[PDB]
Amino acid sequence: YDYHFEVNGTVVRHKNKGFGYMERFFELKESCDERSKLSKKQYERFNALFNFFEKNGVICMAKDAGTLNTSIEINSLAYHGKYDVMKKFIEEQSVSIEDDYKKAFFLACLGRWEESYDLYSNIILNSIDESNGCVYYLSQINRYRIYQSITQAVTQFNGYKPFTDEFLARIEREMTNFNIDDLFNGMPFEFQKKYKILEFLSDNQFLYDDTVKLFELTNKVGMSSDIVVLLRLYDNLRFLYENCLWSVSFHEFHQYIRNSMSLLIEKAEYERTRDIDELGFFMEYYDFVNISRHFKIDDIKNLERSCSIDKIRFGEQEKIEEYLVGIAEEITKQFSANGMNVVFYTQFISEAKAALYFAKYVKLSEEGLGKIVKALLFYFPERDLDIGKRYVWLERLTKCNELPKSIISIIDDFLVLQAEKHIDQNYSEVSSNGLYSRDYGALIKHFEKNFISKRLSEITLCLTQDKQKQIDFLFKLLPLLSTNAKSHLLSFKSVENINDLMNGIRIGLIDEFTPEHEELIIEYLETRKVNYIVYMSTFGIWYFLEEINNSKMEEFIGMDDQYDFFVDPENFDYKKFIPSWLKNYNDKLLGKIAGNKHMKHHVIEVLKERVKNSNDKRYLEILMNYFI
Amino acid sequence: GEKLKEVFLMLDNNVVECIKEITESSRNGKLVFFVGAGVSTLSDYPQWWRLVDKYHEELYGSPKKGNYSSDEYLRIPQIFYNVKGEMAFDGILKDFFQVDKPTNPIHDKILAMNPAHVITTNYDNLIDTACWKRGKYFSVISAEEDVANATSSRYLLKVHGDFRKGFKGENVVLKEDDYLNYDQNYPLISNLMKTIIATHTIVFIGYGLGDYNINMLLNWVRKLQKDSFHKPFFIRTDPSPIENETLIYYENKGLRIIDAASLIDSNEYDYLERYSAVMDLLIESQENKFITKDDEVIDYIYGKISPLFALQYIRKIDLKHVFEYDYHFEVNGTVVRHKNKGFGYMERFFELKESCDERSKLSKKQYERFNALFNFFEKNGVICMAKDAGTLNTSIEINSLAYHGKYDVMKKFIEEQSVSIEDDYKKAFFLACLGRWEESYDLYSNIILNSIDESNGCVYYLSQINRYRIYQSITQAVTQPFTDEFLARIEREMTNFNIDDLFNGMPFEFQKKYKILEFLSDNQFLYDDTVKLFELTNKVRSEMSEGSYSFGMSSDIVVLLRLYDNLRFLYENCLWSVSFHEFHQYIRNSMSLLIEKAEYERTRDIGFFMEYYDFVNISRHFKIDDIKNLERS
Amino acid sequence: GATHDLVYHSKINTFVWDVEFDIVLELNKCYFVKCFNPYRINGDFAVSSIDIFSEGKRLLEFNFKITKAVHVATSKDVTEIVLHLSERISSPFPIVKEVVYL
Repeated sequence: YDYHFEVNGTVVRHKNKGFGYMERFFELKESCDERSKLSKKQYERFNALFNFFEKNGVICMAKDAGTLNTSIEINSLAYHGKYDVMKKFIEEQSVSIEDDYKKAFFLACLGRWEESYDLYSNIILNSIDESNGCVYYLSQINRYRIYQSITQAVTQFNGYKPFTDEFLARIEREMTNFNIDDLFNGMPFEFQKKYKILEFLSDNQFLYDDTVKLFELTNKVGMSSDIVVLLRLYDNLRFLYENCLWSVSFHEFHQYIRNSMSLLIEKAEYERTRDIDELGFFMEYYDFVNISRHFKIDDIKNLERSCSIDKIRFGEQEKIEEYLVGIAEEITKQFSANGMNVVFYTQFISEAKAALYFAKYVKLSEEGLGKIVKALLFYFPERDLDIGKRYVWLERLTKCNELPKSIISIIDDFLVLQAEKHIDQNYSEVSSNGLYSRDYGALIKHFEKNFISKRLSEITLCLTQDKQKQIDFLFKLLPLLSTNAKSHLLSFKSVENINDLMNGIRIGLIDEFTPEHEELIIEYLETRKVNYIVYMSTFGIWYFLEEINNSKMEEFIGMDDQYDFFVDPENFDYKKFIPSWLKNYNDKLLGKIAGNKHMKHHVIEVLKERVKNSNDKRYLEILMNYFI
Repeated sequence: GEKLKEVFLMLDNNVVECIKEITESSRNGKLVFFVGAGVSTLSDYPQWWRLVDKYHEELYGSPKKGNYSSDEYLRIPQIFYNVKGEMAFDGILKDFFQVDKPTNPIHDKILAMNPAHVITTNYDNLIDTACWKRGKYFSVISAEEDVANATSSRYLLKVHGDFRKGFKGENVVLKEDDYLNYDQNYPLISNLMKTIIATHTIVFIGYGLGDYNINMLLNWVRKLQKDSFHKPFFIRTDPSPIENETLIYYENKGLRIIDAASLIDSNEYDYLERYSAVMDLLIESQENKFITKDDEVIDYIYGKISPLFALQYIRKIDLKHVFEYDYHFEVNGTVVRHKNKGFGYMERFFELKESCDERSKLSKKQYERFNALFNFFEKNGVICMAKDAGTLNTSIEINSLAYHGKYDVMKKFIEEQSVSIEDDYKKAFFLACLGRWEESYDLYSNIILNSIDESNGCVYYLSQINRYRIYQSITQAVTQPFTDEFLARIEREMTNFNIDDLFNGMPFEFQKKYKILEFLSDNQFLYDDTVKLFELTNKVRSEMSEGSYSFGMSSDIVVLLRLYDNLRFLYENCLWSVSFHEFHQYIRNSMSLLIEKAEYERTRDIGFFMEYYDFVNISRHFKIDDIKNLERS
Repeated sequence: GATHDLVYHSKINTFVWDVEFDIVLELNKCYFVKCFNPYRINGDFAVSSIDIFSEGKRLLEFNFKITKAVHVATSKDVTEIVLHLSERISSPFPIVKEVVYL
């Protein structure tokens, strides 16, 4: 309870009754002449204390400032991913017990919990005799942390056996009464005052202080509180990762980082959008790593549905590119041959899903997007990310960047690969969205519009009439293949199917109105009249956008009011048009309803009425963007 | 499991009493085990007779004719030490005692009885390294200067020494030679042994009745006075059942024999199951699987809830810490089960609460205790468990005249004469609220001086805490009214206050019964519901961007009822720490995010109905600018 | 009586709630998911795209007169409420079991 130590490296005085000793320290630090007048041993001690306070960033007091810069730098290979360097660093021989300590933490990170437990126990057994019991004490703490980790691994994953039941019974035999609360208060007299500050490491809910500081960033507030909480955040991460603490992975910490950059991004949203009156948070590499690692996929989605992150600028794009190329490369090595360590799998897949979700806003390069898209489509596993959500992620990636030729070639390789997996007539094509491989075709038809498939054309040329699903997969992806191929599978056609090939145009038949089929539409409307006398809006929409040229659909008006609503807009009574009916139209179709004259005059009244009723803002956003 | 249940059904009366006193002394944190060789040799540790063998055949040649008597176990190696030499003696000790034997499983359960100290007569590294593995610290003492470095308050008293400082015969008591003049070489381990023995509950496990250590101790306690010492316990695990006469005799010298051969039916070389028979009979008594009938459940609740008959209102987060990591107590009054290994005692409590007929079949005194526990749990709102619900209603009601303003009634309540020290306590808090800090300080000091003699030290402890709180209040008042006589007097008397060990200086009764009040000696105990507010961040405040009229129960009612739990705690227990900035910070941000989430709830159309208590909270804990900020948000 | 799970997801006017349909459009064990892609490339002109399951895709014709709906993990068929919410909402597919929100 001496000098307050601030979050920028400045020191202010508080409750120090006595000589200003930090003040004489900094004055002796500034001028060299007073620094000279001293004996040898404590000049060396001054060099040591000097190296300490420059290493922790603690600089001269609040009397002199202006050059206050905080370049944060976590120098640890467990923060930057660096997993192949981590394994490489494991296999060498140790020379010290500190090397044993870092190797234990690294090996604990990449899904290997047993050998890190044993190496922890080796540090306990081989440092108890030697002084400075911090490495010892931290080893004990971390050994219990990894014990809780392993028992969490049999708490969840048995709800495959990751560890053998010899080890799982041994540690449960030896660690099942652990009461850490008096561990530090059993340490010697030296380790009860010198390292008395480490007493929160025998607990977990020590996160309370900066958590309440986040509530200042709630409590409804140059230099703001943002830089305070951000630098205290980086103080926390640099503590738990550079001191190699295993308690960084427990849920309270991810809770804290989660909510921390939640409220920082929400406050930058509440900062630049102050422009009622007159008319921030610049991302770096560490913000990208924190967003990818501590958030979840749904939470980044929640940030996108709360704060406009498209405004938020991004810097240091090359190191972020190294993190994404590294993360995709480690996906590639994760599923090249083997190595499916289920522990490391669950962690690394959560990070890789979140990072590839957040990689939309990043200005990637040529070969970077090459390795990322290749590892996303080919090597990236199922049962977490399926083939529809790879259009979510992939189309998310392949929209902000102008698509190079090689990327379309790789997606073509994916389509050929899916055709080669449609050679078995049991291929399910599972999808948790409803999006399928035809959308992959639509992607290539969006960014190239003139793409002729070559090897897929060769597959359709050697296509045999014994594999129906294979043909179907060649038949949904229809506008990609050559003309002789078109002769081949357009021979494989059934034209009497009115409303399969319609019902969802499942093959992409919107390429042509082959005129007997539009006369088929017409005679279908005759059959509607026939089974009247005593889905459908799509027909009407196909009249609305000047696509079918026959007009006698006005004869078939009288069964569906939406049919009248797209065929004869003038004579239809705009007083019983249900509004519902508009939350299910595309932007183009709503744009073309907005492009009329007698339509707009009434739907502004009904839509403004339903907006005016309680709070409907789909109708107000459509009303402010399409209809206005 | 069931076998030991039948063992508990077939115990003698004095045996059951001994299981009670060992168990409650384990619960007090005062239970010192004096263990021996028979515990350590089931880890296959080499006993002393093998060394009398090897030192013997390395002395005389000529292996033993008949058998050794008592003194030869000390005499023959002594011969070796005097004649053959130091290095040969220490070399043979170095050979036989260089073992890396694993631990006996009863070591796990000795260290699972929460011992205060562990006094041993062993020479190994089993109990201590087992204590390093089980995350406790016992002060491993094996020398004179090891006593001076008493690094903790939990002692592992190796009274004979240890081979930590090398395998040297100088370091341990093995020769005769050290049993002769033992009161001249280890005077301080002697004094500490007498100290720990006289001030605890001592349990003898691994010995023979007539072993020389026990003979020395019985000599010393028979030199002591007779009203003063606690009679220790002797757990006898021998192959032979003890006869009655030596039992009665060793009851008269001061020990209490719990036999193990008479409880089970075991073999001759079957030591381990007999040790584990008695030791599991103690552990399962802690874990209360021996609790079967009405008078056994209704007391174990009572023995933890009758302390809290004094306080006005207890939170439902801390009531989890009453029944230590048992049943989760939810914020609506429901109880779900978690980590309770043993009889469902709350379940029998609520079933006895529902039907009157089972409620009838009980003795008088604990039917009255059931009425008391019943009045408690209805007063704190704790109702029947999660099996039956639907009428879950939470009508919050802070019945305090410091919450509703009521200032003229407060002054009126001040000027009457007190009849109790509780009336003194409420008058002190009320008078503290309405700007009168000096007389409330003096009345606090009156409660400290006039309740220290009387039991149930909660009112005392809370008075101390609140006196320091009002001291911080007054020094805040001269930080940012009072005469400089008072302002120098309290600054004279309260300027070294370190509250962190105040509760850990309270008696043994006030260290477990009111152990849940330990956060009141701190301030940043607001952490939990603060992070729960961040659930109301973490985007179940997602519910705007997708239309969702989700009809059910959200996190809003959870955080709101936990908020009202907090306010009802700090105002009905008359705590002065309600006025410090962290609490206004918490209520501030709490209804900030509740109102912001109701804003993020009804505007999902791509709630939060105010009552009186919401109006009072908005007026009191917000500021003017913050209510303006809520209107502009 | 499963109103404690019934939502009214109203960007697309659905009722996301796990039932299991038995339809005649004759089938058994049908459940529905719906999309919300208003930026769908070349995929008709509608945002919502139903993806009817019959333990896998039906490969879809359509009269959808539901015969038997039953709520998962609490039984006693909820068919009257399914007809009532079918009567109120004039849209395709009132009871959808999941929503993607692209």
